[PDB]
Amino acid sequence: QRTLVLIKPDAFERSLVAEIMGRIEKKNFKIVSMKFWSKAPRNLIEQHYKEHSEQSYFNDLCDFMVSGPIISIVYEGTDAISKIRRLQGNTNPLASAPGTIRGDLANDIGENLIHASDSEDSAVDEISIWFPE
Amino acid sequence: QRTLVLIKPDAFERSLVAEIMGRIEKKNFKIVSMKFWSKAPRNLIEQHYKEHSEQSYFNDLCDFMVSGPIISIVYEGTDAISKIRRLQGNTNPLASAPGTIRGDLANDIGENLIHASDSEDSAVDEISIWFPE
Amino acid sequence: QRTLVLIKPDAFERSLVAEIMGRIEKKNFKIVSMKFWSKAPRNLIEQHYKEHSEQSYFNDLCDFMVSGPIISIVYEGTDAISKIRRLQGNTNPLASAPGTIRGDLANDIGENLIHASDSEDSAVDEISIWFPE
Amino acid sequence: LQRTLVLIKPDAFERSLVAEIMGRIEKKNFKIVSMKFWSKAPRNLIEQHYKEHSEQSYFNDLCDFMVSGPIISIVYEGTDAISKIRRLQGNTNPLASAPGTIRGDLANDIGENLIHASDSEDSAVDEISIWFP
Amino acid sequence: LQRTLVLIKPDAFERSLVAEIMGRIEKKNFKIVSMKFWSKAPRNLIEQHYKEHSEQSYFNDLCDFMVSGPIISIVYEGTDAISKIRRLQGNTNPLASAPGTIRGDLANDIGENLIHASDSEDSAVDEISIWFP
Amino acid sequence: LQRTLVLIKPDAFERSLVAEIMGRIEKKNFKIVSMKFWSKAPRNLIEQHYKEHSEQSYFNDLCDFMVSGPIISIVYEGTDAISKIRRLQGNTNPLASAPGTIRGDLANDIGENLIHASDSEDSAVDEISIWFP
Ligand SMILES: Nc1ccn([C@@H]2O[C@H](COP(=O)(O)OP(=O)(O)O)[C@@H](O)[C@H]2O)c(=O)n1
Ligand SMILES: Nc1ccn([C@@H]2O[C@H](COP(=O)(O)OP(=O)(O)O)[C@@H](O)[C@H]2O)c(=O)n1
Ligand SMILES: Nc1ccn([C@@H]2O[C@H](COP(=O)(O)OP(=O)(O)O)[C@@H](O)[C@H]2O)c(=O)n1
Ligand SMILES: Nc1ccn([C@@H]2O[C@H](COP(=O)(O)OP(=O)(O)O)[C@@H](O)[C@H]2O)c(=O)n1
Ligand SMILES: Nc1ccn([C@@H]2O[C@H](COP(=O)(O)OP(=O)(O)O)[C@@H](O)[C@H]2O)c(=O)n1
Ligand SMILES: Nc1ccn([C@@H]2O[C@H](COP(=O)(O)OP(=O)(O)O)[C@@H](O)[C@H]2O)c(=O)n1
Ligand SMILES: [Mg+2]
Ligand SMILES: [Mg+2]
Ligand SMILES: [Mg+2]
Ligand SMILES: [Mg+2]
Ligand SMILES: [Mg+2]
Ligand SMILES: [Mg+2]
Repeated sequence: QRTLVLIKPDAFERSLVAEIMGRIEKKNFKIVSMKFWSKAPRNLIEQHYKEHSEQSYFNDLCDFMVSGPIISIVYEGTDAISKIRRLQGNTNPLASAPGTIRGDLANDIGENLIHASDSEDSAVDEISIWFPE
Repeated sequence: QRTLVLIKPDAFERSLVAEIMGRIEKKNFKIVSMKFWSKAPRNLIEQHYKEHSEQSYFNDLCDFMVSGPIISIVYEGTDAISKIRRLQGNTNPLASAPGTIRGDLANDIGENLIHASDSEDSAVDEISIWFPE
Repeated sequence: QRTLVLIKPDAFERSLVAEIMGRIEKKNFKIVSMKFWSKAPRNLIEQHYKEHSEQSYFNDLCDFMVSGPIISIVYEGTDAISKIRRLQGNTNPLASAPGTIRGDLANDIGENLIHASDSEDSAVDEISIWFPE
Repeated sequence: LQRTLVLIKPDAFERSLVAEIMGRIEKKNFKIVSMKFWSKAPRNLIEQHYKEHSEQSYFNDLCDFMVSGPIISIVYEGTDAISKIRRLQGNTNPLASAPGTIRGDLANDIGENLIHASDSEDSAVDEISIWFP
Repeated sequence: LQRTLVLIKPDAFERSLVAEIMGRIEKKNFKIVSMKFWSKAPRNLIEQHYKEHSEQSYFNDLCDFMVSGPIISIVYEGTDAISKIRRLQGNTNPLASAPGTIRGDLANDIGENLIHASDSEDSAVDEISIWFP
Repeated sequence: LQRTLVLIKPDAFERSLVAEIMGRIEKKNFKIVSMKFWSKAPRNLIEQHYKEHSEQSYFNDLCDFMVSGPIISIVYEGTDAISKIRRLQGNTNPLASAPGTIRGDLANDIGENLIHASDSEDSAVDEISIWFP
């Protein structure tokens, strides 16, 4: 499987980019594609998060995602989608488990360091958004 | 919220002080106050652990807590009390989860490296004990 | 208690030997005996895994275990058997928890870095296999 | 303020040291301003990158190595980035690279040495225009 | 056996490197004998600390920086603590600090350089009496 | 390609630095070819190991220290293993061992200095035949 991961602007701000990538790297997942964005276009962000367009946090979320750089990465591995989701940790700081990326490093439900596709369907979708080629 | 954390004498003995503080630091909690005690007065210890005065381990616990230095720290952050408790890990070595401080580092129910307040009520209480000002 | 741990050939291949040993070392378990095997004899491997002789993976498993070096280690500590099992993590990569050795480092149900005895009975047994003296 | 061109070499991918190397540069507070992942760099880019070495005995082996796995090309930005990152990198020769340097700690071969860093202002501008034209 | 005075500078807090720096000194087996957290050090303590620099061009900027965030003052104890910790610290100038040193690995500015360490026996005694009178 | 003899000294066990030290050599890509755990090395092996020092003032204290806890004897293999691992090791004198070296980062005593490494081809062959006859 291939999954789409984003390193979010807060990781750059907090100098955690290598930390997060290294956790996935140490689990033996392989980078298939990678793009550095000094600032992602808002439209890309809005597409990526289209399922959230009616949520009260939608605009703050979009602002945050264009507030700094992003790295988009396609990772490949057996069951990569579910596995990276478990490494990522829960969105909520009251739930993300110590040992996960978010459990160890993130303290906010919004600024939470990392995106990972949550299903095969959304992976295909998100990979096409960030890597249309 | 603010929570009271103690680095216990075993952390000093095992050179784990930075390791433990760094875990909390990496989760983005801010130090509000901090005190180094070369040896905490026994009365302080007894006050801190007053709810345990009738337990069979009470005296050994007090002896341990004055057996070496302690750092008392007030940490501040959203939901800091519950969050630091989860990072800390369960008291019992048969239960504390890998990824938590105790799960990774502690092997004894007594010498377990770190105290953290378990509720808002006890936080206020413990902060007043270690930082009466 | 004493438990038998094997560092498997994949750990050597991936340069993870110190990483894994260090996790157990940091939990304060003591090495009682240790043997380095440039290649374990197949018969030893087959004895170690005798309960799996009827599984479809038995032969591939034996081939893997002689494909590179192994370190056998006897660790000692209170409840060392169950504790090291929890640090190890589940066999299945879909289940092993971030924070465990396998959850963090292993991505395959076969090549999973580390063996640890699962009970007192099997510990005694496995210790006698690797350390017959 | 300067920009320098870094390549993460194919041995870094093979040995799972990508984040380790990027992390050392990150902790030194250098900022990524461009980055491209190459599953396999074109021979000609490599030969152009090392055009100074084209008549050297090791040229063909060097170019072969450089196309034997993925690379990442990165432009780093910071005050005196060029000399400072050269210092982090360490000497080409494993007999001379100091512990604490990337190569001193991690590399054990004069050829397979994990990282390229531009060695001057002029070469930085040249290399940057090769990888990011 | 000697005592030396270390300050963790405000940039360390900003960049979440407090435990990282303390940890390097801890792993070298130096013992904390005094420690005080300052949410903001008094200007006058800072000016007294750096009184030697009072006529230097950078004095006002230095003092401003030093009161721009928290600091920790620490007295470390050990055999030849003064010269040894100075060695860990690394050169003031980022063009000269060796990789493997605190500043060589972590600092990228001559001013914002993370840590102060007493540079001699006499200055150690002076500085210790400033921060711990 | 060379082989060198390393001893992990009893202070490494006491301070839980076994994996830390082995890990530095591992990351440098040196391969273990022999390894033996000694819960307590025989006095005579130690005295033979250091026979060059037999008339030195520190000999008895050195031998006493060396039998005061476990040691691991390891034969490492790699290109120029002898000089390269000596470089990792760092100077005997804590006034001289460079940060980034094993001793520079970790050791704070001329006697208790964590690791032995053969210092030449001839001494490597001698020491290897002592520990692995
Ligand atoms: N209550 C919420 C939920 C999500 N969000 C943001 O929206 C993104 C997550 O929506 P999601 O439910 O798909 O969460 P993840 O898959 O990112 O865990 C998060 O990563 C947050 O940045 C938020 O700011 N507040
Ligand atoms: N069975 C027990 C329970 C607690 N204790 C000690 O008493 C303190 C804990 O009591 P507690 O139930 O408040 O535990 P924590 O909040 O520290 O996890 C522990 O940190 C131990 O040092 C003990 O020695 N034996
Ligand atoms: N479905 C399976 C189950 C086990 N195995 C192998 O057989 C060994 C495990 O059998 P086990 O159930 O005793 O697992 P652990 O105790 O090693 O977790 C594993 O470590 C794998 O190397 C496998 O290759 N495929
Ligand atoms: N004697 C040599 C010199 C360089 N080389 C290789 O080709 C590159 C030589 O470039 P260089 O001399 O500019 O060394 P660096 O600047 O990469 O340290 C090195 O990175 C090695 O990969 C080699 O294989 N043998
Ligand atoms: N040229 C300089 C020299 C020092 N400084 C600052 O003021 C302090 C100078 O003290 P120093 O020369 O005793 O340097 P260290 O002993 O801190 O390495 C440094 O830590 C810098 O923060 C500066 O900003 N510019
Ligand atoms: N002045 C000295 C020199 C060495 N020694 C000890 O004995 C060994 C001396 O051997 P050496 O001079 O060959 O030093 P290394 O090669 O171990 O760095 C050291 O590892 C110290 O443990 C000492 O205690 N005092
Ligand atoms: Mg989602
Ligand atoms: Mg409690
Ligand atoms: Mg089993
Ligand atoms: Mg060059
Ligand atoms: Mg100074
Ligand atoms: Mg010697």
